[PDB]
Amino acid sequence: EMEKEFEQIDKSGSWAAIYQDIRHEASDFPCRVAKLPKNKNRNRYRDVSPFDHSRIKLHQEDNDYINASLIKMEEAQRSYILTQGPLPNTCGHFWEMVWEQKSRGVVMLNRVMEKGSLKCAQYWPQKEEKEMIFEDTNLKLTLISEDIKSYYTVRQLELENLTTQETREILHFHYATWPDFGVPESPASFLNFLFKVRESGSLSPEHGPVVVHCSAGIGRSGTFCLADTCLLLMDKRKDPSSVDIKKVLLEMRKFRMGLIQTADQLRFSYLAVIEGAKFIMGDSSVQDQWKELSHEDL
Ligand code: VO4
Repeated sequence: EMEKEFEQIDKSGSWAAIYQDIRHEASDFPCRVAKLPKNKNRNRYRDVSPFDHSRIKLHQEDNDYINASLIKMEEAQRSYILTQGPLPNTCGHFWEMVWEQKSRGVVMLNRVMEKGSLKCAQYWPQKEEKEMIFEDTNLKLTLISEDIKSYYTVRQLELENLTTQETREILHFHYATWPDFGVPESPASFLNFLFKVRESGSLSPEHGPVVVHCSAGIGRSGTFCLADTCLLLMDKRKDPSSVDIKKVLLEMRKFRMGLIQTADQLRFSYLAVIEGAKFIMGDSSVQDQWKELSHEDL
């Protein structure tokens, strides 16, 4: 039915109008804390802020602000934290948030440099022997191993609370070939990456919410979460026709502004959910076809 609607929209060439309708209906809640003068240098983009009601609060008396929202999908029973690419002065806040929220995975959908500009601080160590200490939040971060594929890398990190010496394993899923304001190369390569995150346990309810970010934390991040939530919803009663993609995105936009930034990203979301429904509906072989079609080797 999403498939019926998909074709009816393609036929009439009206993705822009559909997408603008979602823009017009989306929630509008206050972001008063994000706009305090003291938080000016904690925001990467003037027009991308967390709503107060859903923002993540750091557990520090000084300044609890970080540009991060909790997307709590009640019916699907999955939460995500969406956040901007950490700034040079907010890398400590970012890992503090990971620690306090008990996150087991970080999904990064951007590169540090995109189209000639620095979109994200280098907030994790690229070399085992060069670990990072964030003095402001008393955390230590060490690269343990990397699994490098053609278009994405998985990193095993060890995060240590220096105050208590507890250590945690964090999995880092880094999508290297998803252009800003763009789409993945194929449904297959997006779904292949999504299922790699699923298979790591990082999305289990035994863990804190997965942290998803790109540069702004709304476009690519929104696309990733919408696809995942829609597949989970349809997985609950094995009923693809019960999933209203636009309704789900609107429900997500109650927790963070601007989720999915272009009409083609919306269109891609439909493609990914439609293709992923094959797996949800009992065809497990399709998962290996995605791995093949994604060309992840070399
Ligand atoms: O860095 V994003 O523009 O895909 O929110």
